[PDB]
Amino acid sequence: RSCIDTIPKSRCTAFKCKHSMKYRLSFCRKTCGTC
Repeated sequence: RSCIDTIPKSRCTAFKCKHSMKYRLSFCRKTCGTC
Protein backbone atom coordinates (compact mmCIF):
# COMPACT_ATOMS: atom_id res chain seq x y z
CA ARG A 1 0.00 0.00 0.00
CA SER A 2 0.90 3.69 -0.13
CA CYS A 3 3.51 5.01 2.28
CA ILE A 4 1.69 7.65 4.34
CA ASP A 5 1.46 8.92 7.93
CA THR A 6 -2.01 8.42 9.40
CA ILE A 7 -1.69 11.31 11.87
CA PRO A 8 -0.62 14.94 11.34
CA LYS A 9 3.12 15.32 10.77
CA SER A 10 3.57 17.43 13.93
CA ARG A 11 2.61 14.36 16.00
CA CYS A 12 5.34 12.29 14.36
CA THR A 13 8.23 13.57 16.50
CA ALA A 14 11.80 12.25 16.30
CA PHE A 15 11.26 11.07 19.87
CA LYS A 16 8.20 8.99 18.94
CA CYS A 17 10.00 7.57 15.89
CA LYS A 18 12.87 6.42 18.10
CA HIS A 19 10.92 5.11 21.08
CA SER A 20 7.39 4.05 20.04
CA MET A 21 6.64 1.01 17.89
CA LYS A 22 3.03 2.21 17.53
CA TYR A 23 4.15 5.54 16.09
CA ARG A 24 7.03 4.17 13.99
CA LEU A 25 5.15 1.23 12.49
CA SER A 26 1.49 2.34 12.50
CA PHE A 27 0.98 6.12 12.66
CA CYS A 28 4.13 7.65 11.18
CA ARG A 29 5.51 5.12 8.71
CA LYS A 30 6.57 7.81 6.22
CA THR A 31 8.00 10.37 8.67
CA CYS A 32 9.83 7.72 10.75
CA GLY A 33 11.44 6.15 7.65
CA THR A 34 9.67 2.79 7.82
CA CYS A 35 8.74 3.09 4.13
